[PDB]
Amino acid sequence: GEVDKDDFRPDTYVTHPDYRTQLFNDTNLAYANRAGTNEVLRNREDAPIVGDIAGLDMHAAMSSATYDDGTDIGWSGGSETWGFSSDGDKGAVVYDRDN
Amino acid sequence: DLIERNIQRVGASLENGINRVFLTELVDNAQNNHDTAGSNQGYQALNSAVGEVDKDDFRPDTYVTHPDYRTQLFNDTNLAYANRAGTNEVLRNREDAPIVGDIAGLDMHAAMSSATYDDGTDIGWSGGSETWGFSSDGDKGAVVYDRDN
Amino acid sequence: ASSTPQTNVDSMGGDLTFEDLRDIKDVRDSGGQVAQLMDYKALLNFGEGCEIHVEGDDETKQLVDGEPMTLSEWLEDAFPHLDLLVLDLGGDALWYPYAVGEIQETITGEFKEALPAEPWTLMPESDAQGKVQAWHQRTKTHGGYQTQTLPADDLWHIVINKASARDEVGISEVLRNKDEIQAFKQNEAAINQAIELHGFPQRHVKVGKEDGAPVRDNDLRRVRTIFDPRTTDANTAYFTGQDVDVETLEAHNFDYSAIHEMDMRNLTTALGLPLEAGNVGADGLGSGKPAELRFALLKLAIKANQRSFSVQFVERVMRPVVRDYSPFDHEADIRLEINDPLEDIGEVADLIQQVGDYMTNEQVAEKLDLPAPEDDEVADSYRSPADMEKDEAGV
Amino acid sequence: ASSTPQTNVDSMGGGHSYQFNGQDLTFEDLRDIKDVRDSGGQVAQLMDYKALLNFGEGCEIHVEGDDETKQLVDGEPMTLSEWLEDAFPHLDLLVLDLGGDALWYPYAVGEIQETITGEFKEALPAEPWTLMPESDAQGKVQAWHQRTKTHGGYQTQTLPADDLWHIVINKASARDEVGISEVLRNKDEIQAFKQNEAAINQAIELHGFPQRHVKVGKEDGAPVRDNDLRRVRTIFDPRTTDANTAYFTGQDVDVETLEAHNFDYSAIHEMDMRNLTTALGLPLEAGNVGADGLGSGKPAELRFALLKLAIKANQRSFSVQFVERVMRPVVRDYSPFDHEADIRLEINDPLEDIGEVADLIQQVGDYMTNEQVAEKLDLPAPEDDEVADSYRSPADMEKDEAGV
Amino acid sequence: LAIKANQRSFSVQFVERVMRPVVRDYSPFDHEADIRLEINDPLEDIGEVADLIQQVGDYMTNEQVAEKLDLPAPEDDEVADSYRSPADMEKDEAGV
Ligand SMILES: [Mg+2]
Ligand SMILES: [Mg+2]
Ligand SMILES: [Mg+2]
Ligand SMILES: [Mg+2]
Ligand SMILES: [Mg+2]
Ligand SMILES: [Mg+2]
Repeated sequence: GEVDKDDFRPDTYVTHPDYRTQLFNDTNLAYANRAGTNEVLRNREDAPIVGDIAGLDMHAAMSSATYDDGTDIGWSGGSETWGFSSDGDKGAVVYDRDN
Repeated sequence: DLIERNIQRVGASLENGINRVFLTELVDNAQNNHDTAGSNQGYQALNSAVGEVDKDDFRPDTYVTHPDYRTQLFNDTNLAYANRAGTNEVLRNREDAPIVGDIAGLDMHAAMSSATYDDGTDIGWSGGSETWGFSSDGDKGAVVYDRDN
Repeated sequence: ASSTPQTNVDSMGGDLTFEDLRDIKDVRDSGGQVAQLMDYKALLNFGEGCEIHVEGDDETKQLVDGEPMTLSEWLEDAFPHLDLLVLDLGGDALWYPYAVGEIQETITGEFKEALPAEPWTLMPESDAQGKVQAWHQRTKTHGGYQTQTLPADDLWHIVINKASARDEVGISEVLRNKDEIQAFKQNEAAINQAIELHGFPQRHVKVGKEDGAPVRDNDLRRVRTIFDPRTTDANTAYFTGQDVDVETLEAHNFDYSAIHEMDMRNLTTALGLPLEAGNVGADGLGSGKPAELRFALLKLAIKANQRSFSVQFVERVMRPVVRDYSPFDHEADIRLEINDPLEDIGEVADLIQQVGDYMTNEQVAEKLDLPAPEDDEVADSYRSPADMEKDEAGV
Repeated sequence: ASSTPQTNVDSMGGGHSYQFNGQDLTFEDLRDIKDVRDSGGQVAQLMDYKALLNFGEGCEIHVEGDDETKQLVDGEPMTLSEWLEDAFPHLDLLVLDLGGDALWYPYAVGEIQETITGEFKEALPAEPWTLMPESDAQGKVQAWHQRTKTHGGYQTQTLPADDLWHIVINKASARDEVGISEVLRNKDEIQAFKQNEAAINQAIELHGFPQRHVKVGKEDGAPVRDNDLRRVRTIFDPRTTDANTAYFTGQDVDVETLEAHNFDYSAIHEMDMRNLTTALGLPLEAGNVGADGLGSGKPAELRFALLKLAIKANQRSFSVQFVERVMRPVVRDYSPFDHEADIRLEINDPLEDIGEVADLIQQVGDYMTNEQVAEKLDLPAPEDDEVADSYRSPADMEKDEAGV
Repeated sequence: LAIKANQRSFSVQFVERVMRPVVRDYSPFDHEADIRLEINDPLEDIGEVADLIQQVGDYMTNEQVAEKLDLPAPEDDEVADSYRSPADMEKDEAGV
C-alpha cells in the first residue's frame, strides 16, 4: 500500500530471519484453511505461497550478516539496523525488482 | 526519440486530466453515501454502499477505489482468510485477484491513484468539495456506482 | 561502368508525417463525392481481377506433396484470393504513397499469406542512396500511441505513383491534389448553405402604413401568430386592411448546377478520371474521335498503373515466397497480369470472326478468356477445334 | 519471416468494439442503422436497390474436379457440390439476406444450427443490430456481446467468437475485422438529403400554389377592424368558392393574389438525389433521376462498367468469407467429404444480357466446348461426358451420327 | 504524326546510346546488328486492322499479318513466309 500510494507496483520482497520467523507464526499463513494450503505449516520458506503473497511474484530470503553494519574491515556501514527484534529495526523490504 | 517521449508525456497528461475531471465529478456529486464511522470498513461497507444505491432503486455494477481503501479491504478477514473468501486469491495476488473485480454484485473494479482527485493544490485546477482518501474522519475512499449513469 | 549509382538522389529520409498519413485516412473514410471518385479509380485499375503466367510453365512440373504441380499451379494455391489482395493493395497504393505488408507463416513454418499493414500507421526510413532500410510505425492505443521500428528485411512495399524512376517512397495522389480537394469541398459546402438561404422563397410581412403609426415587437408577436408558416395550409387565404403588405423574398437565382459542373470538371481532371465518372456530362465529347481519345487516355493510364503494380508484386512478394517456401526456381519468368476493365467481348468476337484463320486455337482461347484446349496439337493449330472434330469424325 | 503479426493496428488497447471513426461502435449506432433501414421512403428504397444489385440475381456452387469426389453419403452417391446443394437448399435467399445486412451494417453475423439428431440443419443468421464484436490488441474478434429488447427491458449476454460466424463487405483496412457501416459513414449525407426533402415539401406547401389576398378599405381612408374582416372572409371564403364564382364590389375592395413564387425545386431534387446516389455508390439513374449526354455512347459504357466492377468487388469479398467461415466448417464438421477441396460460391451478374451471350455463342462457339457453352448460357452441361467435352454442337454430333 | 515523330526520336537514341553499348560491352553478340525498338501506336483500332486483313490479306505473308495483328509469327517458316492463311494450309494438309 505505501508503494502503491507513490503510484509504483512492487513485485518482490527481501526478508530478515526474524521477520521470516514471525511471518510463519502468522495465523493467516499457519492455519491451512486461512492460507488455502498447509504448505507453510509443512515446508516453511519452501512453501509456494511464501513466493506468491500480497501481489508479490518473488521472495528473496536474506541472511542476518549480509547487511553492512560497519563492523567488517573495509566496510563503512549503512544507516539502518537490519533486524526484526527491537523498536525501529528494518526487517523486510518490499519493492519493484526492475527499479 | 524525445518527440516520442513527449508525445507519450502529453498523451499521459491529457488522460490524467480526463481521470481528474471524472473522479472529481464522481466523488463530489454522488447522491448516496455510506458512513462507516471508522468501523466495519471492508466488505460490509462495500455491501452497505450497494444497499444505499439499491434503496433508491438503481443497480450499481462498478467501484472506484483509493489506495488506502484497497489496503484496508485486503486486510479484511472476509477476503484475507481463504476460508472466509472461498479462495486464497486475495492473499496471493492482492488487487489482481479475480474476486476483487467480482464482489458485492459489482462486476468491475476501477483502481485509482491518490493524486487523481482535484484537491485544488495544482495551479489552474480549483478543488472539489470532498477529500479523496481513506485515512481520516470524512475521507471518501471508494465510490460504488452504475457505470452507465 | 559501376555497381553502385554515381548520380545523387536529391533527398534523405532523416518527406511526410503521420499527420499527413492520417489526413489521407480522414479523406478516405469520410465518404461522399471525393471518396467515391477515388474508389472508382481503384475499381478501374484493380477491380477486374488477375491472372498468373509463367513462361515455360510446363517444364516446371515437380512433385510438391505426393502430387505434381507447375509453378503457376503452386502460385495459384499460394495466393488463392489474389483478386481481393490486388484490389486492396492497388487501392491503398493509389490513396497512400505505398501499399505495405508482411509475409506470414503457418505454425509449421510453411507460407500462410502476404498480410497488408494499415498504411497510414507506417512511414519508411531511407538511406543516402534513397533505399528504404527501416519502417517506423505509430498506432493509436489505450491512453495514447504505441511506437516501433521494424527492419525493411521482412516487410514488403509497392509504389504506383513516383516522383522519379528512382523514388522508392512514392507520392500520395490525395496530398498532391490537396488544394483541388479542399477547393471542391469548400464550393460544395458554399452551394449547400446558399441553397438553404436563397434556393427557397421566404415570406416578409410588413406591417403599418409608410410614414404612419409605428408597430412594435409586442405587436409583431400577435401578427406573427396569424401568418405563422408552420400553421399555414396550402390554400390559406388572407384578408387585411390596406396597411398590411404580404411581401416575398424570392428565390434569388444562381447557377449552382454550373458551379457543381465546374467543381466536378476540376476534381475529375485533377484525379485523372474522365468527367463522366462524376455523373456530369459535356457537349460534343460523348461521340466520335473526341470520345475515343478520352477513353484511350483512361485505358493508357490504367495499363501504366497495372504494369507498375504487377512488376513490384512479383519482384517483392511472389519471388521471395517462391524462394523461401517452395521447391521451384525463384528466377523463373513469372508474370502477374491484371485484366482490362473496359474490354468489350463483342468487339473481340468480331475480331475472332474476321481473322481467326491467322490465330492459333490457344491465342483464340487466351483472347476469349477461356482455358486452352486439352490436346496440344489442337491448341497449337490455327483452324477451329470444331473444324478438326468434324474432319476427324468424317475421315 | 514469422507466424504472427508484428506490425501493430490502431485498436483501443483491446476489449472495445473499436471502429474506423477512432472510437467505439455502440448499440446506439447499431439501432440508428436499424432506424434508417426500417423507416421507409427513398433512402430505404435506394439501399434496398443496392442489395438487390449485389445479391438479388442468385448464386451457383462450383467445386474444382468435383467428379473425382463421388462418395456414398447415405447408401447412394453424391459429389461435394451435390452435398452442398442439399446442405443449403435456399442459398439464394440466404445470400440476399446476409449480403443485404453486410451492406447496411458493419457485418452480417449468425450461428451454425443442428438437427436434434446432431447433423447440420442450417446456417442461421442473427439480427446484426443486436450483436457487437469485441476486438483484441491485434484487432481480432474474441467475443460477441449481445443486447435485445424483452418484455419492456433488455436481456444481455456474451457469446465466444468460437461458434458464431460473421462476414464483412466494407473494411477500414484489410486487417479490420469489425468493418464499417455505409449508413454510419454517410450519416451526414443521409440527413442532408432528408432535411432538403422536408424543406422542399414545406416550400411547396407555402409557395408552390397561389393564395388569395383580399384588401379592404380605401388607402388613407376609413380603417377596417378584425370583426369587419371576419364578414368579408365569409364572402371570399376559399373553402366554399368554386371555379366560376364571380365577384361584385365597390371601388374600395381589392382582390390581390400572392402568386406561386417560382423556384426550381426539380433542380434541388436532382441535386439532392445526385448527392445521395453518389454517396451510396449507386448510379444517378437508380434515384428515378436522369441527366443529358450521360445516357448513351462511351459515357454510358463507363458508368455501367463502374457499377459492374463495384458489384463484382462486393460479390467476391462476400463469396470468399462465406465459403471460408460458413461452408468449409459445415463440410469439416458434418460431411464425409474433404473440407480442403477447391469450393467456389459465385454470385450471378445482375446486368447480363443473354442476347449478347447468344451473339457471342453464335460468333465463337467453334472455339468452346459444349460444357463451356452450357456454363455461359446458364444451362445444365450435357449428360454424356464426350459430347460435353467436345467442341462442335450436340445437334451437329446428332445429325452426323444419324447420317451413319 | 506528333506521336510517331517523338517515338522515332526516342527509339533511335535509346537503341544507339543505351542498347548498342550494352550489347557491345556485356554480350557475345554483334553490336553492329540492325536492332530496332518500336513503340506501339496508342490510337490504333484493331477493328480497322481486321477489315484491312480481310480486304487485302491475299497480298500479305502470314508473318506480315501476324505483325499487323500484334501476335507471335508462326513457329514454322514456310507457313510464316507463305501468303494464304495458316488455316487454309492446315485444311489442305488435312485434305491429303
Ligand atoms: Mg511515498
Ligand atoms: Mg517438507
Ligand atoms: Mg438514496
Ligand atoms: Mg501471483
Ligand atoms: Mg405617432
Ligand atoms: Mg377616420
